[PDB]
Amino acid sequence: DIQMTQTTSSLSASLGDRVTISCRASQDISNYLNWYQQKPDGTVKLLIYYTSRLHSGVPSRFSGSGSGTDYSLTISNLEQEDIATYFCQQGNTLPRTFGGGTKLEIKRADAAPTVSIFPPSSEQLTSGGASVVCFLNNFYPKDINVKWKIDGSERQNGVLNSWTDQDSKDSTYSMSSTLTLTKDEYERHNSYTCEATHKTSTSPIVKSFNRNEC
Amino acid sequence: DVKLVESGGGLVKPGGSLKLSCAASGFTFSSYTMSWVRQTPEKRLEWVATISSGGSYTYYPDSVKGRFTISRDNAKNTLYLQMSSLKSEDTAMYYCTRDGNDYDYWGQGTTLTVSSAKTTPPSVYPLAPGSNSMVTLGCLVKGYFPEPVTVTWNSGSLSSGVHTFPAVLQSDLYTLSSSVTVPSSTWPSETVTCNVAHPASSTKVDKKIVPRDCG
Amino acid sequence: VECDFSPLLSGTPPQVYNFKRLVFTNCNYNLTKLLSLFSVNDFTCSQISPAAIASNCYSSLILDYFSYPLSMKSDLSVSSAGPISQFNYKQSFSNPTCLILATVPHNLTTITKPLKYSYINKCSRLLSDDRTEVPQLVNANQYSPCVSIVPSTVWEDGDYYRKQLSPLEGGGWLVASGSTVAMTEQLQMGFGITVQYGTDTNSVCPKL
Ligand SMILES: *[C@@H]1O[C@H](CO)[C@@H](O)[C@H](O)[C@H]1NC(C)=O
Repeated sequence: DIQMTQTTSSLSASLGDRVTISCRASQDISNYLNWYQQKPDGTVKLLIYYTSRLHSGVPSRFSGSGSGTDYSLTISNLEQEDIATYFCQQGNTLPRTFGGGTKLEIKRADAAPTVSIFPPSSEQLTSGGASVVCFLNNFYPKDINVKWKIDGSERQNGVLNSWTDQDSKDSTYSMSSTLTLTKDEYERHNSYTCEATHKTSTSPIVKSFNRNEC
Repeated sequence: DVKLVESGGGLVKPGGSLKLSCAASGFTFSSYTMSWVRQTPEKRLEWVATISSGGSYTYYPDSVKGRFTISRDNAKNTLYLQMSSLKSEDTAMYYCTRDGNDYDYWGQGTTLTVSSAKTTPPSVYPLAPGSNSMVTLGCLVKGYFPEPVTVTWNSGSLSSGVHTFPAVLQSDLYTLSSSVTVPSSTWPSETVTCNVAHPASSTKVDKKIVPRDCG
Repeated sequence: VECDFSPLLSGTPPQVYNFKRLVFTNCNYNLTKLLSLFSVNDFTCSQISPAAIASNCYSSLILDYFSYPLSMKSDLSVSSAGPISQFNYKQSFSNPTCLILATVPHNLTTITKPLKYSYINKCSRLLSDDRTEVPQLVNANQYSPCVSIVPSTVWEDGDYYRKQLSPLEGGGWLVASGSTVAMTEQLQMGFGITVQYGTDTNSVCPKL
């Protein structure tokens, strides 16, 4: 089998930048190399076929290059919609094989997270479950830290987090943080605090609520 | 325009079988060689099978051969992928692709989960803010299986300030939340509702976001 | 098998802005073998240790090498503004990386020396309205866009190089200035290592 290696798994650049993605093959595939774009919604489309030829419908800013075992994809004049993951693929010998992929992050201005906190709904409490949810929405860069506090003390266990892919439109990232405990234990406390630590500020964004004060 | 539509994906027990279908339009189907490419949950793309235009034969990687059967009905413009002796290393999004010297057109894909775990309906809990020109609501879709679910707001109408968080899998059950931000003016002035569809359990529940009746 | 480092040993090494990149998968390596052929002056890593990077398994290993005077050791830190980190060379800040400053000894004879040391002191885009100069900071694991207009070796310190860009690229100019440092008695080099972890493989491992 021919192995397909992409030098990097991730890359980031500014709008208008010229971006290059590199691809190495384990043996001579005679320019039989294709490039694919997968957007955040999961849709895949062909960009370049046979090293350098532009697929119908793909704008001129995309281009390809290379020979032998070393090949490249280039995006000049970076545009918002170019947020996607890019794959190479060799067509010399069976089995057809893909590179592991390169994700393209498009830089933007620093942005502080929007922080929302939600109490358990009445529906969930009825069935004995107690999930406390905190949203950290639309911030940049993607790195962020969440800390939970229950009546003043830090809770690490029982937390489930979830991150969005880079937003195709505003180029931001968002995060969800849920602390699940039992109904019996949730009722044994009053204040639940959600702290978001982001490089945009030295002080964490704090959002809390009271169970009885409702 | 060339169009590829996959169907037939689902939750399957290990060792079991499942036939996928792909409806092709916008080109002479009998003229092109067709292939299946799957994307694992690890986002790894793997060639699965290809079949000739005719197709006087078919080609598989060893990792799938003897169990998978790619086939073609040129009269009815469909491609098939008969799977058998299914493994957990078969669970992936499966894409119908048009082929030749490259996969120049891709379908949206259909998902396959190969698990011994049981189908479970989702519980949908409203996330209204406790008691700004924008306001953020949410829904908590707890304890469903398998993937995927669909979440929309006001039947698609609200799409601007929407992002649905990826599901988190824990103890054979998925949980995700969706966040929607609407101006403070239409809430609660105008009805905002989350729509959760779960085709695997044929469960679809609507949850109106009602302000926290906090007395 | 056997991660080949031979391309490093022969010929004249490039300058910092057009660093040579070797990429290794599916092979066995010996880091301590290569570095012994050199006179190592500095060996600093981030998110990993010098002892570990010589003895771990990876899915991929990236080895960059170039000519670089030991005197500008300071300008390899991401800590500094520096023309080098800003316009010439910036490693991945997410994966483990090492930075090695060595001198080729008298007994390493198969490497040739460049006439001098060259680096980019300035890379910018002069916009359509010929007012706004926009500096072009090099992205991680990327070459500067000015590699296309700066010669493999800078002709003379303080040289400006310009090329007009197309409307597709957004018009205007690509503008770069180059700096030279006098060649030293023995060639002073720099090595950038980057390692990656992935699904598979057990591809890059030290040979035994
Ligand atoms: C090269 O010289 C260094 C020190 O100058 C010495 O440690 C090494 O053994 C020598 N190797 C060869 C092959 O001459």
